[PDB]
Amino acid sequence: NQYYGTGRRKSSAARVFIKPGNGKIVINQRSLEQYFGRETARMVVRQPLELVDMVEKLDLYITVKGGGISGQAGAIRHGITRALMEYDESLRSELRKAGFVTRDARQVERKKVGLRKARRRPQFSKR
Amino acid sequence: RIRIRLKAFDHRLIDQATAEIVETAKRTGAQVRGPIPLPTRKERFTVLISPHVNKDARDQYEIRTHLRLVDIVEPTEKTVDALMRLDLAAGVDVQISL
Amino acid sequence: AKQSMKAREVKRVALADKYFAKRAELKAIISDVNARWNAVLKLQTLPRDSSPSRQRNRCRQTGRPHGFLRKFGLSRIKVREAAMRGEIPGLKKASW
Amino acid sequence: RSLKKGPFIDLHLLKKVEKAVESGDKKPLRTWSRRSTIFPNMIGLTIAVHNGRQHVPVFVTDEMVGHKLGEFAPTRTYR
Amino acid sequence: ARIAGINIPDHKHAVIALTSIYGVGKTRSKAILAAAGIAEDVKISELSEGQIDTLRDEVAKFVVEGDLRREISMSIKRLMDLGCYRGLRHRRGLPVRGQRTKTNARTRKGPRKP
Amino acid sequence: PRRRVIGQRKILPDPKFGSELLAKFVNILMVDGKKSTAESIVYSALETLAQRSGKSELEAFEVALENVRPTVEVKSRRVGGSTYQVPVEVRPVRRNALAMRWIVEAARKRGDKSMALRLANELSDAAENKGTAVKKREDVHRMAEANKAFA
Amino acid sequence: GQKVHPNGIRLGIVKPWNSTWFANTKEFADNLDSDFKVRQYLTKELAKASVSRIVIERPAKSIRVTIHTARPGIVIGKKGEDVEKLRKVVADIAGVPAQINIAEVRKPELDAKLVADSITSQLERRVMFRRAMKRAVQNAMRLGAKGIKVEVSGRLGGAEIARTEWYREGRVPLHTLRADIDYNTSEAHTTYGVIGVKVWIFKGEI
RNA sequence: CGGUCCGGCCGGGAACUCAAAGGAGACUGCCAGUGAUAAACUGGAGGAAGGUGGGGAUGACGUCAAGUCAUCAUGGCCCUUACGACCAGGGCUACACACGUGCUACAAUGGCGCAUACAAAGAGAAGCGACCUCGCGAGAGCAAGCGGACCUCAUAAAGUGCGUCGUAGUCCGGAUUGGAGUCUGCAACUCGACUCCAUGAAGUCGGAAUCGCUAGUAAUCGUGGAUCAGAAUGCCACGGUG
Ligand SMILES: [Mg+2]
Ligand SMILES: [Mg+2]
Ligand SMILES: [Mg+2]
Ligand SMILES: [Mg+2]
Ligand SMILES: [Mg+2]
Ligand SMILES: [Mg+2]
Repeated sequence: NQYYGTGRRKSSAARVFIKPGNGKIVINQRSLEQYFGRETARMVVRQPLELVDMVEKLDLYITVKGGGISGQAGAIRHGITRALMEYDESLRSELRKAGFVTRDARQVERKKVGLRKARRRPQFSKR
Repeated sequence: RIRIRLKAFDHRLIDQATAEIVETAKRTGAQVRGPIPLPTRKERFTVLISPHVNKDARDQYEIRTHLRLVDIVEPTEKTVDALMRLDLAAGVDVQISL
Repeated sequence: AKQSMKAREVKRVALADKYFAKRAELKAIISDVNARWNAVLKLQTLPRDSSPSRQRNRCRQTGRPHGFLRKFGLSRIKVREAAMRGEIPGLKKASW
Repeated sequence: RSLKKGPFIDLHLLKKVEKAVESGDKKPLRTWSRRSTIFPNMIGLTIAVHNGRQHVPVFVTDEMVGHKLGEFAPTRTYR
Repeated sequence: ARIAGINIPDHKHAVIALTSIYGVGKTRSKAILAAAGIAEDVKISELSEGQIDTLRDEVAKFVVEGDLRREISMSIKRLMDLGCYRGLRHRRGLPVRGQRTKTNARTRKGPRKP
Repeated sequence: PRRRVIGQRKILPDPKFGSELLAKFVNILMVDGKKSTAESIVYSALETLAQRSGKSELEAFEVALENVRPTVEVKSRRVGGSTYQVPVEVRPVRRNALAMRWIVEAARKRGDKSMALRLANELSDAAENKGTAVKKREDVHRMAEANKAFA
Repeated sequence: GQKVHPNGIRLGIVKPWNSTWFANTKEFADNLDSDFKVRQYLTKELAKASVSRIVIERPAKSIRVTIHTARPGIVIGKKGEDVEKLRKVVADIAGVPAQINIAEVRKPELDAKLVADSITSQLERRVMFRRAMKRAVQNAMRLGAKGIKVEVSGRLGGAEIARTEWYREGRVPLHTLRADIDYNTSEAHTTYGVIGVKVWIFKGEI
């Protein structure tokens, strides 16, 4: 069968599929390198496979929409680590100390009437 | 085959006068592809709250417009004759055609 | 907002349709690539107030021509003054 | 610089510009038609353009053609 | 390396050197070098004279340098001579094209003192 | 800071090294929220430096950074109609951060070409302590040890 | 001024909507004028009819309008007449056909609008404002009313300086969303000014 | 999974993303420490979320005879063949200046050229307007779909890859002016916005003084909307990187 695990981060939604095969990655029907596996998050995608050996052990096919570079990136990171419950909840405990388990609840702060943007306050006159 | 888009400003009223229809289908007729939600259109308006000056003022309003889909598959003279005249619940736009 | 200046807009809104959209239609095809007989952009000497771009848009209830809104046909004041009393269906103070 | 497909002038003024040919010129013509593009058929006239308070006399010249009458009728009395 | 106008420019890419002319912006300067079999960025360090005069004549077509400045100052003077509004503006050292004068008219007005 | 004391958030390590310090550095240099380019500028300078010293890579930074590193600074007091500006002992955590900021901010004021070149040339300049940055040391150490009577 | 409208704030919950139909951008406005035009004619014809609150829904190319009055008999009239005459006009105003109900007002001293309007007819009638507020509040807590406050202001009794004089009694938490709060306004056109009346009535919990 | 014109496109599938209704969940509750054995605070565990989790809405009695008779309403006062009313043209866009708020820059953390990867939120029938065609261009001709998770407004820009420039008043910067055009509008002189060609100020980091922001913020990059025939560097809103 398959081992699913959604996972998301800031407007981004990334679904991960885990099957035991090889250290290749099928993100949006293209290579890890064919997307952003070298940019401002070269390997935040590989991370979930740090203390949980890989190299060529298990293979994974991933889709993702919304957000931008590092957002989709982190999203996937999370989704992987969640689909990675497959082996057991025995590893999803030191994966915690890695922080990969936590949904980064940080969102774009809204703009607010009276301000130039979110927090930024229209400079006011001397006195 | 028979598709009805529902809309109104009260959610816990639209899905109610919707379940009226779904049940009134899977009682008489049959099939029906459930109550599909769809996306809500929220048109917001923001206006100044002071009659003179003060722009930091302002009040922010919105009008949420919720939808439902319906979609009944077996047009049975009995169910198609059930929808009609047993419609009620005003303040709900219903559309059957295209 | 000053009766007179109000009736003016009614006369304008009337003219807008007595003539324009009607006999004014003859300028769309009349005065564009259909080639010239000049009496074309000439007959454009009708009332004056006879034109949509000459209407203003006034708070349907007061007349205040500022702070207006297309959805409701009113200006921010009376719009809120009504919104806070039901009056405007579906409309309530939002947040997010 | 604007009009594209056909220059513009007011009718009343145009009439004042034709009538003032086969009946010879005369004193200043008075229009408020600061909106009109000058025609060659105006040259050697005396058309007086309203500028807010009054109508200034303007002598249609060899090549004041593609311009408007309002151009020669300053309105703000600066200084 | 004067060419068409007495200006003697070089030591950079051709497309860019050509811009010294008082009458060629990127566009003209494109239609120029691209109308000779010359390249975008070939310096003058390789461009033999006989490869330069095929240019000199390509630029001989459109008014530039002296003749241009003349033409323009002329048009302006024409404005003034009429007595319109753009004219009264050129003559009155103020912004022609409508810009506010209540403030910020410094380019057409000159640094302030009073 | 008036009531609710804290600590300080911490950051992922250097994506291309694994160090906290360096990442801190890139942030220090980053701007307009440009990480992609910032790090590209940092590594290139640490690279040209790297070879130009031959002296390893990791500690090419460490050494030159050990020169800017301060020991004492000054906190203004303004007590009674007088500024009475007292010297204080800088903590071993800020120290490094300041040195980093004087380096970055120094190369920033250099008249070279690439910010990478400017950087490297400041870095190596400090390796032989004679830069702007090191002078900032030979400045804050001047200010204290003078007001040092305010211990 | 720093108070949020106690009615409009509750709308989402615990409070209805005196206009409850649905329309699209296209004629939402043309409908709004109609709406706040028939209340215009209606609160004029039935002012002595102790009208508390008119309501409107537009059931598909048609309009309903339920009039909440405290003296329904007088609005209904002899065998339907008083509502009959209304049918017509209202229908020739909205542009469509029009039913028209008449919800009774169970105990009117609990209706903010009718309390206020009373306190107004009083001032116009030339009674001591203090007395009016007092009575209102009293014989309002008389029959339930977890809380209440009336506040009438401006040229009270007829001074050159303007006052506000309020009178709270019982419990009134404007800050609680889930609380039932009826609030209203009524202008008094006094023979020398215009005194503003506002009233809050607190009816309870969830 | 099955058909394949590599398109979720045809069955179909109802898992998943998502959509929107109803729910659960976090409470100092537990472990420990400090603390008067209390309140709390600190740290830890689990946990998507720890100590109001993030952001909103919500603004007490009152203060300044603060602001609004021009939104509306209204006591009083005043003109009423005029302070009312219709029309045309102009002015609200003036310019020796001074102040506030902002936009755009002085540049290689970039300018330019080509290729190219990832959003969010919204608007739309007197409307949004594909495609194709014509123009270097703004646009124009002909014309489908869509009253809208279907169609269109849109083709994100920072970014990333290569090539160029090598610190120059420059290949930055774009003011100002000349010439010629487009569109909306009865009409663009006063006074529209945009495009094509040329034109290239001041500016190389800003005295005294002074403002904003404590986390997905500041900084920075683009997107949409309201008013609107047609004038956004403003306003309201949206997400990128951080
Ligand atoms: Mg009036
Ligand atoms: Mg208009
Ligand atoms: Mg509260
Ligand atoms: Mg006051
Ligand atoms: Mg440039
Ligand atoms: Mg704070």
